[PDB]
Amino acid sequence: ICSNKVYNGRRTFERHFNEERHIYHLRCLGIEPSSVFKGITKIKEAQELWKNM
Amino acid sequence: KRRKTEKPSLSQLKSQVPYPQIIEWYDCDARYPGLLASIKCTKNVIPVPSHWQSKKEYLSGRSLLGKRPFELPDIIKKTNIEQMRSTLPALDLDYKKLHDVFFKIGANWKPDHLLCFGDVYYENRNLFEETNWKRMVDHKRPGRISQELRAIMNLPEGQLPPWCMKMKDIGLPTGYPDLKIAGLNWDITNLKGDVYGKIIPNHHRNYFGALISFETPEFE
Amino acid sequence: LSKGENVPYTFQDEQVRSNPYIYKNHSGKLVCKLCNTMHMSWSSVERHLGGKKHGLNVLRRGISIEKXXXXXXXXXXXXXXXXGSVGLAIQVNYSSEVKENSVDSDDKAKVPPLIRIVSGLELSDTKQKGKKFLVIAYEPFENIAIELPPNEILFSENNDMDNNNDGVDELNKKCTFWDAISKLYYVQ
Amino acid sequence: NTVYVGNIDPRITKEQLYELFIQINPVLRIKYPKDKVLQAYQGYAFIEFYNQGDAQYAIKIMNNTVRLYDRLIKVRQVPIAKLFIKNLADSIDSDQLVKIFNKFGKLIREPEIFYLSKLKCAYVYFEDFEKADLAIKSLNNQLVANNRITVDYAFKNGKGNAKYGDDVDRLLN
RNA sequence: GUGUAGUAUCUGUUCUUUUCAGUGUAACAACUGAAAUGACCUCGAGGCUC
RNA sequence: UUACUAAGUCUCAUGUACUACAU
Repeated sequence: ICSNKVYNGRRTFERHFNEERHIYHLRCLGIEPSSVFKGITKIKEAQELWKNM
Repeated sequence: KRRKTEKPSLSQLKSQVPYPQIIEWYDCDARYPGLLASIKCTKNVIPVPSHWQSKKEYLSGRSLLGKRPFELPDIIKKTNIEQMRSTLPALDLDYKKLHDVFFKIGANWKPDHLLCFGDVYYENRNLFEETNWKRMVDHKRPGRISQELRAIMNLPEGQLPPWCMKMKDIGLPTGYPDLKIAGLNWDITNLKGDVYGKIIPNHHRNYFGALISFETPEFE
Repeated sequence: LSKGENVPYTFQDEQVRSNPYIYKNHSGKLVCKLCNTMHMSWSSVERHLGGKKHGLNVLRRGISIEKXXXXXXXXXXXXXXXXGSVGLAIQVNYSSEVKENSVDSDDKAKVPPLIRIVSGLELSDTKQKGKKFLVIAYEPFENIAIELPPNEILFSENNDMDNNNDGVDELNKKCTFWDAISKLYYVQ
Repeated sequence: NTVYVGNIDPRITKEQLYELFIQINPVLRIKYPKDKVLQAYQGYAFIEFYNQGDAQYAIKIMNNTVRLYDRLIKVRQVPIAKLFIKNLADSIDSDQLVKIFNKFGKLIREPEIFYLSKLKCAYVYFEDFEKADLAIKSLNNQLVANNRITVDYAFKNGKGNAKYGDDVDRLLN
C-alpha cells in the first residue's frame, strides 16, 4: 500500500502500521485509520474490508 | 510446500471474523485458520499472553532490576513485628492482637489492586504504578491542588490559579460542566486552603444481601 | 586500575569527573547511566568504555543534546542559404552616438543585445497565438520580434567543437554577432 | 485528543502533572518518559484526554499559563506526483520551472534542482497524476531555452504504476 | 591457604560461499545440495539485455 | 518537541559462582 515500499525488518514493518504516511494512504484512500486495518499489505483487500465496515 | 503456499490471506480471514482486529499476521499459518479465528474471536476468550515468540524466557526485564523487594499490607504492618524483627540489612506479641488483625480488623480487608477477568501480566508491566494511579484518580479531584504542587506553582494562599482568568474569557471546562470555582460561579468566601472550587452535582438499597450485622469469630 | 580516582555513588547528589557516566548505584556494583549496564570490576568498566556499545550510546546522547525609451530600431531581414539547408539572417542597426552620449557609467554598457525564442501563448492581449518569435532586446531601445512559422530552420548540429562559455545560452553564442564598434547586431 | 507538553522541569513528577491537568479536564492517560541514559525525566510529557474537545480546550487555556519551577509550561497539539526532468538549461531558474509547470498543474512543493554525471535535472511535484500526465505529454522531449529536456516520472521503481493512479486518485479525493 | 575431573553465568570480540532449490521454522534462524564466464548502459541499485 | 525498546550467534580473553572427586 505504501509506494510498493521496501522494508528491511519485520519489527519495522510492524511499526509501519502506526505511522503518518501509512495512515495518510489509508485515510486519503478512503479506508479510515487505527486498529482494524493493521494487518494490511495490498491496497485491494482492505477495500472490501472497509466495505464490510 | 503446497500446504504452506495454500494459505489464505489474513485479510481474506478478517471477513469471516466479527472482531477482525484481534487476528494477526501469524494466524495465516494457523493449520485451521477459519476455526482459530472463531475461537480466538469468541466472546469471553482471553488471548494468549504475547511473550511467546520471544526467546527471552519471559523475563529478561530491565524493570525487574528495579522492583521493590516487598511491602507489608498495612493491616499486617500495624502488628508492629516490622520493628520487632529487622528484615532490612523476642518481640513478644499478643494472640488477641494478631488474631484480631486478620479477623477483627482485617476481615473486610482486601488487596487494593488484584486484577480483572482478562488482565494478563506482560513482562514490562508493573502493577504498583497503576495502583497509585487508581488510588490517585480517587483522591485527586479538580478544584483542589496539593500544597506541594502549589508551592512548585508558586501560588500563594487565597489566590486563584492562573487559568481562572483565561477560564473567565474561555469559559468553564467542557469536561467539567458542574465545576465551581471561587470568584466566578462559586462563592469566593468559601475559598479555603487547597480547595479553590468543587464540582456541584446536579443529580440530586440493601441489595437483598444486607447483613445488617457483622460478627467475626472470636479466638477466646 | 582505578588510577586513584574517586567515583561517587549515584545517590550522593553531585570536583569534576573524568567521565561523568560510570557511577556506583545504591549497591556496590558499577553502572553506566547512559548504557544502563552493570559492571562487576573496573576492568569490565574499561572494557565497556573501549566497547562500541558505550560509544553508540554516547553518540545517541550527543544527538539528544543537539535535539526604457521604447524606440523601435531598424531590422533588415534577408533570406539566406548555405551548405545543407536554408537559414534566416537579421541585421539590426543602432543609434549613431545621438543619445548614448549622456549615459556612459559602465552599467551593463558592456552587455551586448540578447535574443530569445518566445511562444505567443502569452501576450498582453491574449487573443490569437500559436507561433514563435525571435525577440531581440537592448537596454534603452525597444524590443523587437520576428515570427517563425517554420517549426525548424537553421537549427544546426554541433557547429563548433563543444566549447563551454554559456554566455546566456547555446543560441546566443552559437549564432549571433555584435559589431559593437559600429553598433550592428547580426543574427543567424 | 493527545497533547504535547514541554519546557518541564525533571523535578515535575507524574502525580504532579496529573493533579495539574485534572484541574483543566479529565485525563485519560499520561505518558511521561523516563530516560534510560540519565535515570530521571527528559522534561516533556504527553497527556491524552478523552477527546479533542477537552484536548483543544486545554491547549487554549493551558498554554503559557502555569509556572512550574520558574519555567513556563508549553502545550502544543500533536504521497504526491513527482517527475524527473533531465537535460535542463543552465538559464532555467527554479521560478521559471514553477511558471512552466503551473500551466499544466498545481505544484504541491517547489522543484528540486540537482546535477548528475554536469547534467542539470529537477524533480517537479504535481498534485495530480493526470496533470502530471499533461506536463509529460506536452513537455516530453521538448526544446526549452534552446535545450532538449526530458520529462518522465521520478523513481521511488519509477512512479506512475497502476496502483499509483488508483491511490493517487484517492489522495486527490 | 590445596589438587583432580566437570558445570554454569557475565562481559569483551566478531560476522562467516555473492546466489539458487529442498528440509525446517509461526516467520526467521539453522541444516542439506550445486555453482558462471564474458560484454555493455545510468545513478552499491537497476536490465521483457545478449 | 526525542512520541518511549534494545542485546543475540562466532571467536578469543577477562568477571563470578558452582558440581562430583582427593588429601
